[PDB]
Amino acid sequence: KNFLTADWPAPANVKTLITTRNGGVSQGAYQSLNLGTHVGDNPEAVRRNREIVQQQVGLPVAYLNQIHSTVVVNAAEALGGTPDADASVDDTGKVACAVMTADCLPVLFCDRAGTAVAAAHAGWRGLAGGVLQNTIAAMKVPPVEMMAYLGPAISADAFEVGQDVFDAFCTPMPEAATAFEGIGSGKFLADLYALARLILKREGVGGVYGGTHCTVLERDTFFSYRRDGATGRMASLIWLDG
Repeated sequence: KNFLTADWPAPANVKTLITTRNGGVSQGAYQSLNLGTHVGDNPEAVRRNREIVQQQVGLPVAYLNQIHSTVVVNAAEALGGTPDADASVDDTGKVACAVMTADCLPVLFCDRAGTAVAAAHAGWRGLAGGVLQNTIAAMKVPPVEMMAYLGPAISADAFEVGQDVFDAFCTPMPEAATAFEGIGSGKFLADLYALARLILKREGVGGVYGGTHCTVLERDTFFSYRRDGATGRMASLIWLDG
């Protein structure tokens, strides 16, 4: 199957779709299911790939013009004009929340009772900036009743960063140092999953799931900027169906 779903104890009316690079019509560096319109792919091809995804979802998808911000919008309001935002929330079941990535961390949210969902784009900038905290707040449900899913991202082994990224997290949040491993010359291996778990736990989120893939290592499944540069974007979607 070209489509995956989140492995978490989410209620039956909370649906997810974790797309892979397969099942689309794009070619070359964008091979196949590229959902991003900002990466240099053929516009018509991207439109077709998004159609393929919509067919799977059965609802309009709130694609955002992601700018690595910490801005959260209501997915239901993001359809009549692409907003500059990096996360969306919904409690209507009339639209699917979605974030596009190719290494950056996608985080999906829902509550145990299935009354609200959300998707957040957590690159290192948005993650260190508080995009997850803002998303949690926008959902208006008790954090303890929330569960988060860590989608496919670049793993620690492949995510090498500098002191600036390190400080962005560890200066204001010292415990975050546990998610960085020094490899010499002022370079570190950053663990986005671990950083997200720390942030989510500190915020009060009841449970965190996922975080088992590496977009760089799994080349036959995911797009990766670190691995290929100009390439496609897969997406992590979530919606209420019930």
